[PDB]
Amino acid sequence: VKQDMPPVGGYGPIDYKRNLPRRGLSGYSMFAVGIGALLFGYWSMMRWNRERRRLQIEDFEARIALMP
Amino acid sequence: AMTPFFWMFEEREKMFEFYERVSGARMHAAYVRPGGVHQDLPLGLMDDIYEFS
Repeated sequence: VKQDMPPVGGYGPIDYKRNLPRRGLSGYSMFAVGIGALLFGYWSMMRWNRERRRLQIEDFEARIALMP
Repeated sequence: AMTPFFWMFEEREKMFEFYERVSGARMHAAYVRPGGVHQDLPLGLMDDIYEFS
């Protein structure tokens, strides 16, 4: 009897293909996402700055009335 | 490029384990006499090479 090492009935395949998914996101849509978040930040910052301008006007009234 | 060095050297550590199981030496296995290969592989190596592949 002989006890070498052949492949047992043959061997299965091994792929050799370059797996790169090119994901992606359709980058014009990523520009849309970035400009949307940018404009969201601008609108919220705009509202908060103008209300802090209101309260700073109240501080101006404080220094005006308190002075004499 | 620090890390892929170590990834592929872990794979090479498997390959030095294969050289060890073939002959015994880590790196400088002589093992190839003029007149063909000497002292052939132990039973249970080709399936390990299949797994590594």
